[PDB]
Parts: sequence; structure tokens; C-alpha cells
Amino acid sequence: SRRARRIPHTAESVAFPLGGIGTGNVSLGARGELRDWEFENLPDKGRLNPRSFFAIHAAPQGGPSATRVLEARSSGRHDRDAGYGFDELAGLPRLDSAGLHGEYPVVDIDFTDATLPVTVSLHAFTPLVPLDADASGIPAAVLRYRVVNPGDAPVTVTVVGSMSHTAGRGAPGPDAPWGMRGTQSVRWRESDGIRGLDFDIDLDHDDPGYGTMSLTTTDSSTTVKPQWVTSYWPDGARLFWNDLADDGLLAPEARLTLEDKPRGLFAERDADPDAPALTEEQMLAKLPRVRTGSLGIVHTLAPGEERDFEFVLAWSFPNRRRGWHGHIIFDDALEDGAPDLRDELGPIVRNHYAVRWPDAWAAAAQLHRDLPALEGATDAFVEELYGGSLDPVLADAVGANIAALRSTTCFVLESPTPELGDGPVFAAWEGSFDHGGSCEGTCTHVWSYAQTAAWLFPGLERSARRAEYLLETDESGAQKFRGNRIFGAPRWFIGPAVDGQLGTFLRLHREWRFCGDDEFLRELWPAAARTLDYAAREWDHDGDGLLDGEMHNTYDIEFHGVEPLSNIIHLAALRAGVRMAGHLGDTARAQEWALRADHVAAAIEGVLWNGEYYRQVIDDVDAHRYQYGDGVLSDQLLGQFHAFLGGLGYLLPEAHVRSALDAIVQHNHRGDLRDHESTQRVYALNDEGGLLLASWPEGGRPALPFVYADEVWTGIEHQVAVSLLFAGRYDDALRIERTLRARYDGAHRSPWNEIECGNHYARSLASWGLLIGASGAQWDAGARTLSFDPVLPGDARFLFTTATGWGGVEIGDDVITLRLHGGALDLDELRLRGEVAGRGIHLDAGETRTLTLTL
Amino acid sequence: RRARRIPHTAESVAFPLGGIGTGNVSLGARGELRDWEFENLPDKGRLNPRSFFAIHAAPQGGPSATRVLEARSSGRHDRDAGYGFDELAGLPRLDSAGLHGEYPVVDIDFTDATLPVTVSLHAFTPLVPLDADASGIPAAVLRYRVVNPGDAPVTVTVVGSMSHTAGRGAPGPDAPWGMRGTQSVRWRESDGIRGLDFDIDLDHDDPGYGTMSLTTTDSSTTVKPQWVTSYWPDGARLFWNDLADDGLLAPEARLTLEDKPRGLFAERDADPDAPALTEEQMLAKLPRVRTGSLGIVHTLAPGEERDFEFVLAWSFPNRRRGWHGHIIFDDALEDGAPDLRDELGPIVRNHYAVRWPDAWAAAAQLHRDLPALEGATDAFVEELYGGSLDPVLADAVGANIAALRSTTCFVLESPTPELGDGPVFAAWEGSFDHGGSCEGTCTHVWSYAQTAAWLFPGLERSARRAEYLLETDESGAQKFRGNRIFGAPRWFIGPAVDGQLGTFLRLHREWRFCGDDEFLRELWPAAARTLDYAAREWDHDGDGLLDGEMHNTYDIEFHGVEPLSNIIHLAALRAGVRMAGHLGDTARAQEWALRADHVAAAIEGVLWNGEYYRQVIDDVDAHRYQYGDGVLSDQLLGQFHAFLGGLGYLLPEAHVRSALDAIVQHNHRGDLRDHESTQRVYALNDEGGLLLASWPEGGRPALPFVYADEVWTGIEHQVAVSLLFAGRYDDALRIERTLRARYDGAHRSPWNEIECGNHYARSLASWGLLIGASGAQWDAGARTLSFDPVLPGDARFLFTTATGWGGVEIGDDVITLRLHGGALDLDELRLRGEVAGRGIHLDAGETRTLTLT
Ligand SMILES: OC[C@H]1O[C@@H](O)[C@@H](O)[C@@H]1O
Ligand SMILES: OC[C@H]1O[C@@H](O)[C@@H](O)[C@@H]1O
Ligand SMILES: OC[C@H]1O[C@@H](O)[C@@H](O)[C@@H]1O
Ligand SMILES: OC[C@H]1O[C@@H](O)[C@@H](O)[C@@H]1O
Ligand SMILES: OC[C@H]1O[C@@H](O)[C@@H](O)[C@@H]1O
Ligand SMILES: [Cl-]
Ligand SMILES: [Cl-]
Ligand SMILES: [Cl-]
Ligand SMILES: [Mg+2]
Ligand SMILES: [Mg+2]
Ligand SMILES: [Mg+2]
Ligand SMILES: [Mg+2]
Ligand SMILES: [Mg+2]
Ligand SMILES: [Mg+2]
Ligand SMILES: [Mg+2]
Ligand SMILES: [Mg+2]
Ligand SMILES: [Mg+2]
Ligand SMILES: [Mg+2]
Ligand SMILES: [Mg+2]
Ligand SMILES: [Mg+2]
Ligand SMILES: [Mg+2]
Ligand SMILES: [Mg+2]
Ligand SMILES: [Mg+2]
Repeated sequence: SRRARRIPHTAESVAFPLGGIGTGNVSLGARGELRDWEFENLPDKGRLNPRSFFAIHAAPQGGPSATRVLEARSSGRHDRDAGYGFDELAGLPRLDSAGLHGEYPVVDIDFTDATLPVTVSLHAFTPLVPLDADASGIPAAVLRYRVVNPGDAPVTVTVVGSMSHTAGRGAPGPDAPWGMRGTQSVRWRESDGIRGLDFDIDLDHDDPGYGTMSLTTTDSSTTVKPQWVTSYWPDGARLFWNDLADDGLLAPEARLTLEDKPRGLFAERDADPDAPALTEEQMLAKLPRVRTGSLGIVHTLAPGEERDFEFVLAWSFPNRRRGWHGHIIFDDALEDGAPDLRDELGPIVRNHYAVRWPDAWAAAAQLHRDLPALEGATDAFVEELYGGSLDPVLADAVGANIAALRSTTCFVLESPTPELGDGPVFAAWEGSFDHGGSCEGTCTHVWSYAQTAAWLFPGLERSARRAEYLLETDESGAQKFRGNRIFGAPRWFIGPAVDGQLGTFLRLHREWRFCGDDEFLRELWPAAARTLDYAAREWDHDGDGLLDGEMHNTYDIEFHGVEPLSNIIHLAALRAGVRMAGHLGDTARAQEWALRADHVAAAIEGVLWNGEYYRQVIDDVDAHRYQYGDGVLSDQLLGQFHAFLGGLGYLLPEAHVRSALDAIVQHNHRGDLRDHESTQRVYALNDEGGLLLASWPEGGRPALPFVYADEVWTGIEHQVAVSLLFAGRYDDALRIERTLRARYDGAHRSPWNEIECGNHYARSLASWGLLIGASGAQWDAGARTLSFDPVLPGDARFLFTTATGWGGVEIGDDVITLRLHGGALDLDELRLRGEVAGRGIHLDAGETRTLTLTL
Repeated sequence: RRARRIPHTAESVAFPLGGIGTGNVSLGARGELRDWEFENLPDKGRLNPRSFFAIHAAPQGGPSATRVLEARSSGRHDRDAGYGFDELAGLPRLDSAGLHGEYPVVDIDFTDATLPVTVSLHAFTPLVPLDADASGIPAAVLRYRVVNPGDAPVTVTVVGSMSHTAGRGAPGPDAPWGMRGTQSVRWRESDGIRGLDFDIDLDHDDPGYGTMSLTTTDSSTTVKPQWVTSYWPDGARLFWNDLADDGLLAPEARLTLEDKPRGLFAERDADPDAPALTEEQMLAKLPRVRTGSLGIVHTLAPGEERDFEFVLAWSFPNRRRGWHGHIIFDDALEDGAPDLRDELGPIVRNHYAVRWPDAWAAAAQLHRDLPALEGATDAFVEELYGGSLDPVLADAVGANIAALRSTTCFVLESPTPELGDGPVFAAWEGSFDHGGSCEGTCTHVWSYAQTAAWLFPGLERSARRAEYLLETDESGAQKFRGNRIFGAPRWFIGPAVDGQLGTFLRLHREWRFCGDDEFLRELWPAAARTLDYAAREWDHDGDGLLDGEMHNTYDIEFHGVEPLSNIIHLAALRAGVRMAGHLGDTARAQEWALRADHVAAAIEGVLWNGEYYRQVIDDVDAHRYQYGDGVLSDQLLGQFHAFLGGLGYLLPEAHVRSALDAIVQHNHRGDLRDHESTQRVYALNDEGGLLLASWPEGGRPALPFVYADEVWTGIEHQVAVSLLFAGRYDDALRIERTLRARYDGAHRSPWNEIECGNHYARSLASWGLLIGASGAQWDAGARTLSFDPVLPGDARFLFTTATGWGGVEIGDDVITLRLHGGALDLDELRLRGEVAGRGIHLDAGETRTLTLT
């Protein structure tokens, strides 16, 4: 019995990512293969790790043995240009089928095979502990193979992991013989309560490419080949399979190379033949530089017996080259006016995880030592996220997209700049191209959509807000939307985006509301208030209160005229600003902004509202390229998404907000795209559906609309779905999410990778809002109040988080129950549907309280 | 349709257009162009921006339809940044398609539920047997046939949009926007054709320089010669607006919609109040690829079919001098041959550039000569695919021609003065996706390749000249990878036994095909030395059998005494006696004939085990990479050559058949799911194939040779050919059915058999299937042509000879020759060992039917 939908081994795009926040990753495919080896501070989809696989030797008592790689057979194209290569070991026998059942962060892959005399499943995960970014940021994974004997005789089983270290690649050069800038090492090690293989490399400690790996177990019943033979030809693999398939046991290799000297095709041109053998060490110095080892675990299973064969795979690449080194913020794109600290600071910035764990073994030792608590938290998380009342579609959308936050798109730097003081700083690309970062600078117009980190790892988001307000905001309140100064470099010379700058203000409110830390807010307040004032002063040119004229946005273009994206975000920002200003005692600003907001709201209703939705008012929709006029913009109510999430309620008349959301769905949602015409980028096509960025149901399409109008972005789908949940439009929210997640169901794209400008795209983290909207969760740390208001009536059960603690809430039978899995919770009031359920509620981790509602 | 329908869902399938040495572009089973590789390197997976065909169909008094002329995509859609702008993946397409390939011709039939017309694409690059230049045009026909099945007229526009491919450079100040030069496109009408002519402002001798064109002879055109270039993709949007509006196009009044760099594209250091930029100045700051559209417009009556015919041509005439590969490095060279490179200069030209120095020249030729070129191509297809061969065998023979016309092979114009003026054939072993695989016209690989020797023999002769005149030393040591064609010093690695002696067998093959004794005499001093080298240097125990360490195609050395080396040597000696005796080299004729009889006796006394031939060695594990009493699939490779060379059986017939039977019985696998290989994979899962070796009687080494557990199509082919000659038809057919099933489109492409690279040269062993099936024996010296089909009864085959090619049709009482090209002047025609005619002459276009009594 599996709760998650079975994804077949034929679904080639599927990749379940292991790893945690900022650690880099390796993934499991639906065949149970390891893939996408990307530990080294850059994405690397498709990177093959030579000779890195799990295998089984099953020896039935009195029967023929079977030796297989623990993967389902490949399918689809087999036309590799040089065949599947030696180091892929594609020619070893594999299993009939598999089914992958992912409830991120946990996966189960159940193998089926008619020849193997045992049945195998893989359970794998990297712990996720809500509100604990370090515990959720271990550079390691559990790979636990459960083996069952369904037969009638005992079977002696060996499960063996064979692994190469990934470190050391280099571009052709005198420093990179054999494509490797250093020689790897591997050794058997037993220390720190664990045992297994410890990999290293003789690169300098400060080399960006320096790193370690380990494959370990706490199981005493091991058989090992610590280092495979390194020859010119792949003798090592052949000898490994001979050794395993013979007896299910392994031995260390007596000779680490079978070469005596360079010979034949490998001979040195200027070499004397009849020259005698070199020593083993001299010969190894001339040979390939990757090392491989095998760790086996051996147990005999009686008929009906089940046993776990448990491994940890760990890694460490502590060093990043200082700087984004992206594709936007080049030296010819820096402004002066902020001094360049980069010389004065080292050329390396460390990954935060490398402070706690100096190398791979340290991370493995911790994961193994603390496994019961780390796994127990992870399991409690999974049960609350996937085992509650949410439609499975919504739980899928919320949980699967956490992978983006734990992907190469995001990372955590240790003390990159003295301007922020000491400690970790979260930063991120927008996305991950297959082999490089996409769109540097913790881009504010994109990241404003992302909600997941604000509810699961709020300290990360706070650390980023500090960078924006302390480093990227000038004295006028102009804020950059890509941040370069985290690295001690000058700012990017491009100026503000309206969505970026005002969405960052909204996020400051969100962060402050979650944590209740007025000192956090006070530090950033002079800068933040300037960025809100900047809008009314600089972006309203006709004095009506509506932002108007040329403003840059997340569509990489400027809107002209007067339109809702900018204005409804501004309205939301003003309302948030009143809450913050008022609480801090900035009473003058609070009253000014409240009155401004009232005017903005009336002007939006008077000008942008058309009786059905909000739209762009412009003299001539074709005067400027890249406009939309009377089209329906899916993001017209983005401000209202933030407002709902921020506890600010409706910004505009409820019937008009619901009308506009209904118009977005009715006009912009496509169930099928056969008849769609787009010259734009494709994230949805053919017999898929999706929410278009814009459409023109009443005409008025420009010759050249904004450049993404005909596209489908999951982040925009999510935000609209969220708003629909808050507005009571459940069926339409579910329609949007079912349609979107169908595009990511494994058939054509992976559930764990929603894409836009890059894999693991930050905008996809809008999805967390589905949980908040479905549950009506409103946590106000300043007031110490928690309320719920589920979209659907009757019984409900959801995950929730707050700054102090996390757990489950269960509603129904005229009661409300809180169960706290981590931290603490101290509530002045708990409300349900606007009514007080209880006062003065104090819980610690492991406790539950059930309150009966008033009749 | 005669060819099997491959569905549009078969993503690996790619039908390659282009010819010998031209570079290529392919059509996938969706009808899409893919694998743009014109520029003297492979480039599988290269996307050409904004390069596609579209249709506008405007029913009289009905709503119009505008579609890209491609079937819907399928499979994985998880591109990291989505399908990009320039792929135009979001435009409406046709529901489905079926691809019917009889290489060199393809038909792609589209199906759509709503389009008001039906469409098919017929495409080809001509192939004219025995005419390598006519088969080497850097152009293709793309002929869209549109049918109006309705009862009202429909006005149809078929429009080709294209971008030139030239100009890429590594990111840097030298390649703004990824481009080292700026492209140009214009409307042109000259040389009897019209359409779009593309160029680039790179220097005339730049390796990256080239041209492209999209042309028609149809007078009914509508054109947008140059799309708008903006920072954003305004060009494509304006194109589709223009096509979908009315099915007609216009030139763009403005070639960019930018006035100056602004916003995200602003120059930080730009004077914010600078003088206005001209259009030409603004273009200079913008992407450097250019795109144009050529439309053909016709109103189709109810029931009417009309062809919308285009030619796509290209020309990248300049190659860097050298292989620039991954084996023959400038510090892997030996001294002793003069380095001519500084004198000759850094470029060598493609031979096709002599006739066709730009794209328009090639197009103009293809259009002008299309009736003759297409007629020859069509006759070729009818003979190869429309005769009596089992369709599996016709598929294996014909589809693999693609390797010869791929990036694996090329033809240099006068690369070295040491060979005199004219074309020189040279080749990789294969094509990696983005680079050549294994340079040097590798002789141990190319010895398996038969297709060029029967279809384009002059190419093979030019390569033999390089090997004997440039790569053979005074001792008779021949290199197996050639550098001297470029004027470069020789590779330092020494000879391979299969390569050196296989080349000698190919010299005999070439000479027998062409009958030119001057060709043979020029090469004879060197060639004779290479055969004598073997008995002198490779037989250490003086028993006549080659023994000890010898390098081979498996990239290792066999030790002991074994049949691959020895049976090839036997074959080469028999060929040597034929050549020596004809030349009047009576000394060598007698010496080699004695040596050959001794070798045959010794093979039978030592290597034969009563069932097959095997390696005799003290300890199969003493040296890595041996095989001992295993069954080596290539053990009778020499006999494959002998059969094709008219030398018959080398060893007792029953022994040769027993060995072949052992190879089939022991090495052929119907299913590979339980196979245990740590080697490379060209066959797996529920596929079958012929393993390189197996150990049915035990004696498997711990570390056998490094490819023993693999499956190579070239070795499947050679064994299947030998089985045909030995009368083991059913087993040959099973081998071929099993291997071609691996390339049926479900997992791999029919037109790309793989080994160390795509389009692998060893796969050209497949031609021998036609030879074996038909029993064709052409001896130009004797002017005799004979056939001896494996199967009884009526038969109909393609054949080739030096002078002419066509079809042979065999019946009970008669044999018919139909000649499609050239001429045939036979001393004697034989069928099944009997004389069928004497003094028979035919010219192209003639048919003669001769009585067998
Ligand atoms: O296409 C890349 C190719 O380059 C060589 O290293 C091949 O092994 C590989 O497949
Ligand atoms: O896909 C669009 C996104 O990609 C980047 O250019 C961003 O600026 C933009 O929001
Ligand atoms: O579905 C019919 C088409 O009409 C336009 O709105 C397109 O988006 C849509 O796909
Ligand atoms: O595949 C890697 C990615 O790098 C960037 O150029 C993207 O366009 C591309 O898709
Ligand atoms: O696939 C094997 C082939 O690849 C190259 O190394 C050739 O030498 C060899 O014959
Ligand atoms: Cl946190
Ligand atoms: Cl404009
Ligand atoms: Cl020729
Ligand atoms: Mg890649
Ligand atoms: Mg170490
Ligand atoms: Mg063993
Ligand atoms: Mg202004
Ligand atoms: Mg205004
Ligand atoms: Mg549907
Ligand atoms: Mg589908
Ligand atoms: Mg509600
Ligand atoms: Mg590629
Ligand atoms: Mg020109
Ligand atoms: Mg038009
Ligand atoms: Mg001997
Ligand atoms: Mg299949
Ligand atoms: Mg005549
Ligand atoms: Mg004549």
C-alpha cells in the first residue's frame, strides 16, 4: 500500500531529488537509478557518475544465484552516439519494472522482477525539519533498501553500493590530465559510529572544485572492495562483477592497477621498449584519476523475512568562487557609488553547511547519529502534508515544489560580506539551467512570488531582506531587483522594478508578521519606508495616486499607461506599511499611507475596473510595444495574493475581486492547447492545459503584446489558484492546479521540477500559498494569534507553521485540535472561522490540545 | 506505401538529407528539420532558429487555417528553459504523421483532423550510382504535395522560413550574440531559379564561412526576405501575423523595431542624449542571424493535387587542415615524412566546392538537372527496394548508405601534392554528436566497409592511393590511421594485422572492380611489401602462422596463434597471387601461392578444433584481453573478404560452414536481458544480437578482450554476408532481422547504426548482403559478370560494375539486364556457374533479355 500515485519506471523525466537546502543534490529516477549528480555548487542535470550504482546478489539455498543491478530496465531511446559507455554499466542485468512513489522529501521505489528470488524496495530521503534550516540542509541522504524473501527457502542477500567521487573535473589543460585536476582517493574507514568508504581529492583545500564524499552504514555485516582496479581499459568493473557474481562477497584488490608500463596504443612515443615495469605508484600516476569503491551489506533471509540494508551517501563541496558569475551582471553593468570590497575579501565564499560539517564524513556521522529524531521529524512532516484533508492534487503542488527550495537554485553563504555582519545569508538564482545558474541576484520580482521559504525556513528569507534593505536600497528609496552587493561587489546599474521593489516591501511585512521580531524590522525600516514612498513620488506623474507611465516588471519589459499589476501591488504594500508603521510608532507615516491607500483603492475602482476585471488604460495599445490594454492579465490581482497571505484581507470590493478572478479563469484558462497560437516559449502545449499570462476575449490584442503573454507560468497559476481559494472559488483553484500538475505528472515532465527560465524555478514556490489559502491560516507573531478558516466546510486536517513551532491542525465534529511536532506555541487566541476557540494556549513539541467550539 | 510507416512519436528517427561529403540536415518522423550539420562537423541535436515550413489554407467562403507543417511533438517536454522562442514550439501543428523511408528518398504523410487540405512531403538528395559528384550535391529537394479533398477551391500557401547556420563562435568579445560574423539574406532570381540567398561577412578562407539558399522554380511566390531583428522576438510574431492574416507575405519596411539600446539592453556607458542611431547602426548592435521566408501560392480546385517544390542548399567550402581529432595529435607523430603544412597553408577545401562554391550554385544545378538526377535516384530506389530481396535485407543494404553520405565521410580537393590533383576520400570511423570519432580513415574499421567500393569506387581508390603512396614505409609497415593526406607527418603507432592485410584485400577489391592496371601498378611496390611484411615480422616460430602480439580492431593485441589474423592473411595471399600473376610478378605469385597453401594447411592443423577455429595459447589468462577456446564472431573475417573478392572458399567448405554455424549457434542471442556485460551497449533488454565472442565450452578469461560481450552491427553484417555465400540463408536473415529491429525507430533510427559514433563506417559491411544474396561477381579485368543467387527461383536485384549499373532479373529460361547508368561491355555473362551470354553490350536506357540454353 502506497499513498502516492505510482509513477512507472518508463517515465524518463522523473527525478526525485535528494539533498537539502544549499547542499546540492543527486536524484533518483523512476528506475531507481542515481542521476543528475550536482553537488559542486552548480546545476548538472544529465551528469553521469561513472560506476556509481547499487546491485544485489541473491543466493537462494539450493538454487541458482542471481546478480542484478537494483534498477528497472531502461526504455525509450537507446541511440547514444557511442553506445551506453563503459562506465554506465548499462549491459549488466536489471529488473523488470519499478514504481516510484514520492511524497517529497520521502520516496519509495518498489521493484518488481520475475527472476530475482527476493523482492526489493528503496526508501530514500534527506531529512526536512520545518523551522530548522540546518537540519534541513544536511549534504547527505539515506538510501535504505528493504529486501523481502517471499519464497520457500532461505536467501543470502548482499546489497552493494558502488560509488565514485565526483570531484576534480577540469577543462582540457596542463592541470587536467585525463580530464581531472586532481587524483581522487578512497579508503575504508570506521570512525564516529559509522563505517564505509571515505573519498577525497588532492586539490587544494580552497579550490572551488575541492570536495569529499562518503558511502556509509551502521550495519556490522559488511563486505567491501574499497578501491576498484584502475587500468587503461575498464578492468575494475569486470573484476568487480566477477567478484560479486561469484559468491556475493567482495575483497580488496591486491593490485590497484594491472598496468606494468604504458604499452601499445598507450605507449609514450619517445619511450624505449624493453624498459622494465614501473612501480604501482609510478604507474597509477600515469592513469585515470577517478576512484571507485564498493560497500556491501550481507544478510540471510528466512522465508517471509524482511530486512533493511541501509546506506548514507554524503558529500561536501565547501568552496564557492566569490561572485554570481552569471549572465546578466557583468563588470560593464556595475555602477559606482558603493565601494568594491572584493579585493580585501577572499576569492572564496564558503557554503554555510560546511561550517557545521567540515567534510562528507562529518555530515554522514551526524545523519546516522541523529537519524531517529531527524527521520521522525521528516515522517511527521510527510504525514501532516500528505495525510490530511487536502485534495491530493493540492498536497502534491505544495509538497513537490519544496524541491525547488532545496535545489541548486538556492544556497546559503557563510558571511559573504562584512556589511551584513557574520552569519548565513540566503541567496538564489531564479532557476537552474541544466549546467549553470539562471538569472542571478535573488531577483526580487521573481522571488516575491515565492512563499515556501517564508513559512518553512523564515530565517533564510529574513537574511535576504537584510541584503536588499541594507545593501541594494539607495538613499532615495530606489531598490535594485538583482542583488550583487552580497558578494562585496558594486551594485548592478539597472534601476528598480515596480513589482520587485513593492513586492519586497510586502515580503518584509510577511517576514515581520511571521517572526514578531521588531528589532529585525527596525534595522531595515528607514530603507524600507523610503522604498514605499519612492513609488508615489517617482511613479505617479499625473498626481492621481495611480502609478502610471514606464515601469519595469517581471515580464522583462515596461508597461506604460495605468494598469493593475503595479497599482494593486502598491495598494497592498500601502496596507502592509500602515501595519508596520503603526506598530513601530511611525504614526505620521501610518496615517499618510492609510489615506493614500484609501485614495488608491478608489482610483483603481474608478479607472482600472471595467465592470468585470481590471485592465490597462492607455491611449493606444500599439503606441508602445509589449502592452496589453483591454486584455485580461492573469497577474492583475497579484497584490491581492500578497494581501490575502499577509492577513490584510480584500483590498478592493469583494464582488469585484471575485469577478476579476472569475474573469481570469474564464478567459485565460485553457483546458487544451491544440488550437493555441504562440510565438513564445513553451511550458505547456498540445493536449495539455494551463493558465495563459494574458488573453484578449473582447479584442484589442496589440500587434506585439508583452513578450510572455501567450505563455504559461506555474508561479502565476499558483498565485491565482491561491487567490481563488481565499475568495471561495474552490473548484476553479482545483481546476488550475490539476491542470498544471498534470503537466508535471511524469509523462512529459518531472513532478519535482516545475520549469520556467530554468529548472527548479523560484516562482513555483508560490505553491506554498495553496496550504495557507486552503486552511485560511493566519499567524500573527506580534499579536500571538493563530486562526484558521478552511475553504471547504466540515472535517479538515492540515500542516501548519508559525515562527515558534509547527504541527498539524484538525477540524471537525465541532472541535479543533492542535498537535505540535516541533518547537513551542504560545497563543493569546486560537480562532476558527472568525470565532475564538480558545485563549492562552501553550504547547510544546509532542503535545496536543483539543478545544470544543461554542454551540 | 512500400516502406513501413514509422510514426511521428518515434523520436530517434532521422532521415538524413545531403550527399557524399556535403554535410547534412535530417527530417524527423514529425516532418521537422533537425540535426543541422553542414559545417564540416557533426551536430546532432543542433536547432536552427526559425527554420520550418508552414501552410496557410484559405477555403473559398470558409475560415482559414494556418499551421506549421510538422506533426505534434511528444515525449519529454522538460527543456530547462522551455522550448525556446526560436523553436516556435507553441505554434499550431498537424496531429500526426507517418514517415516512409527508402533511402535516399523519404515520404512523410501528415494526418490532421481539421486542416481543410491534406499534405505529404517527398524529400531527397540525388544518388547516382558510380557518380560521386552527382551524389555529392549539398542540396535537397523538399516537395510538399497538397490535396484539396473538398468541393470548394482552397488557396494554399506553403512557406519555408529559414535561417543561415554560419557564424557561431565561443562566447567572447569576438562573438557578440554568439556570432563571429553578421549574416545577410536577400531575394534573388538568377540561373533559372528564385528564392532566398544567405551569406555571411566572414573572410573567404575562414573555416566557418559558408552560404545557404532556399529556392524554387515556381513562378507563384510570396516573400518576406528578411524578418525583423529586435531584442525580443518581434520577427516571428510579425511573420505569423502576416501569414495567418491572408496567406501572403511582404518585406519588412523596418528591419529592426529598435531605435537605440534601452532598458535592460541599455549600455551603462551610453550618452543618454546621444545622436539618433541609423537603422544600419542599430542593426550592428543586434543579433547576427538572419531569417527569410519563401512562400509558394496556388488555388487548388476541388480534388486537385499540387506540388509546392523547394530546394534547400548549403556550402561550407573551407576545412582546417588536419583531423583535429582525439588520437593523432601533433605530438603523436613520427619523424621521417616532410611536413608540408606551413607551405600548403591552414585550409583544405571540400571537393564539392569546386563545382558548387556557394549554395546557389548547388541549387541551380539540382533544379536544372532535376529530371535526370531524380530519374536516376528513382531507378536506384526501385532496383534496391522493389526487387526480390526480403525487405529486411533491402532495408539493411539501403538504409546504411546513409553512413557513407554522413559527416563520417568527406572528400578533400587536392589536399596534398603528393597524390596529384583531384578528390581524395577520407573518413572518420564515425560521428560523435558534436565531433568526429576516430580519425585517419582507419584501416582496420574501413576494411569492413563495402558500400563505397560498389557504389563510388573512385572514392575508395583515392583512399588506397593515400595508404600505399603515403602511409607505407620501405619495410612494408603501413599505418592504420593516416595523417599524410593533409601533408602532416605520420602517426607514430605501428601497423595492425587486420588493417594492413585488410587494406591489401581492398586493393584487390578495388582493382577487380575497376580493371585499371595502372592504378594497381602505381601501388604495387608498396602493396607487395605490406604482404611480405606479415610473414617476415609476424611469424616468430617460423611455422607460417602469424603468432604473438598483433594489434587489431578490438584496440588490444591478441597473443598466441589465432584465426582472425591468420585467415585474413590467407585471404590476402590468395588475392596477392591473383594480382602478382596478372602483373607478371611471377616470383611473388609463386612464393605467395606456396605460402597460401602452407597457411591453409596449418590453419586446419592448428586452429581448427573440429567445429570452429579458435585461439591456441598456453594460458588464456597469462595476458589480458584474449579469448582462447571462445567462439570469435570475426574468426572468418578473411573469408568474408574472400567471398566478396571472387576467391571462393579459403578452407574446406564443410569446416567453414561448421564454424559459421558455431558462430550463429553460440554467439547469436535472441534476448539480452540476462547478459552480463561490463562493456559498451549497442543492444540490450529484449533485443537480440550477435555477440563479438562467447564461451560455450568454457575457458572464458577473467578479462577477455574489451569488446567481447558487445554487439557490433558491422560484425553482424559480415557474418550474415558469409552465411549468404555459404547457403545459410535463414540464419543470415535472422541476424539481419534481429539487428535491424534494434534500428526500427522504437529506440534507434533506421538510418544510423552506431558503434564508436553515429553513422559508423563498419556498418557499411551491409552492402555485402546484396552481393551475397545475388552472388554477384564482377571482374573488370576479365570483363565478366556472374550471378549465383542464394535462393532459387525468380529474382530481381540491383547490380553495379565499373562502367554501369542497373537491374538484373533472373528467370528459369532467361536473364535480363536493364542498365540505368553508364555502359556495360561484357566478355562473358554467367548465371549459376553457366555461360548465359558472350560479348553482351548494353548502353544506359537499354534492356536485354538473354536465353539461358
Ligand atoms: O558525444 C560525446 C562523445 O564524446 C566522446 O567522449 C564519446 O565517448 C561521447 O559519447
Ligand atoms: O521567464 C521570465 C523570467 O526570466 C528572467 O528573464 C526574469 O527576469 C523573468 O521574470
Ligand atoms: O482554443 C481556441 C483558441 O482561441 C484563443 O483564445 C487561443 O488561446 C485558444 O487556444
Ligand atoms: O540547456 C542549458 C540552458 O542554457 C541557456 O542557454 C538556456 O537557454 C539553455 O536552455
Ligand atoms: O568500437 C571500437 C572501435 O573504436 C575505435 O577505438 C576503433 O579503433 C575500434 O575498432
Ligand atoms: Cl529558518
Ligand atoms: Cl516601443
Ligand atoms: Cl566514384
Ligand atoms: Mg546537458
Ligand atoms: Mg578526507
Ligand atoms: Mg566475491
Ligand atoms: Mg517618474
Ligand atoms: Mg498617476
Ligand atoms: Mg484534455
Ligand atoms: Mg501526454
Ligand atoms: Mg472561505
Ligand atoms: Mg548534444
Ligand atoms: Mg553570396
Ligand atoms: Mg500577409
Ligand atoms: Mg608462427
Ligand atoms: Mg522495444
Ligand atoms: Mg547507344
Ligand atoms: Mg555500348
